[PDB]
Amino acid sequence: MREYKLVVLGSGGVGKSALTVQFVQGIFVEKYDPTIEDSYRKQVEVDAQQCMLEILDTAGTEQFTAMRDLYMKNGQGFALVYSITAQSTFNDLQDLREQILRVKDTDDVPMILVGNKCDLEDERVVGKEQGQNLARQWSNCAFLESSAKSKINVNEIFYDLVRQIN
Ligand SMILES: Nc1nc2c(ncn2[C@@H]2O[C@H](COP(=O)(O)OP(=O)(O)NP(=O)(O)O)[C@@H](O)[C@H]2O)c(=O)[nH]1
Ligand SMILES: [Mg+2]
Repeated sequence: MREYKLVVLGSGGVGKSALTVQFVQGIFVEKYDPTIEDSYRKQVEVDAQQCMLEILDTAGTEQFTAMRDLYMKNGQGFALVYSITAQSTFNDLQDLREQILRVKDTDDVPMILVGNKCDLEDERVVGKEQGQNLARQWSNCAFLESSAKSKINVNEIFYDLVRQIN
């Protein structure tokens, strides 16, 4: 079966681990905080094609490890995650995407922009239009708002990322 090596990146606390675990294992981590940059496997079918996904849950950017450039070079597709409740985490993604393109030495890189914590509408600071505008600036329309807690668009992040790799 075709295998897809995916990498989840973003600033600290945005829900990288929560999204990965919700997708792969169907459970919400609550306050449990993985401290390993681990990989998580799940088989799916996207557009009538079977896919084995292996998803790497990276450390928050503030706390990035010596392995990060390896991940950026070798990953086949990237989910760049922010929280809709923290503008800093959103703006941080511009530099982060630039780093990936620098490492890859091309702009042709499968990527999805993910505004997580969409269940926290009362605490929103990043507008949905802001996310759409960033995706447009990147010339890549793949953009979702998600909630690892409520299971909104969680599977779709990974399906849509697969669609770009295909
Ligand atoms: N309300 C809400 N909370 C969330 C969501 N995702 C994660 N969280 C919460 O935000 C906190 C951090 O989540 P976590 O998945 O560990 O984030 P992370 O990006 O992996 N952090 P780190 O960069 O340190 O590894 C946790 O308290 C978690 O329960 C979400 O979609 N909605
Ligand atoms: Mg984490």
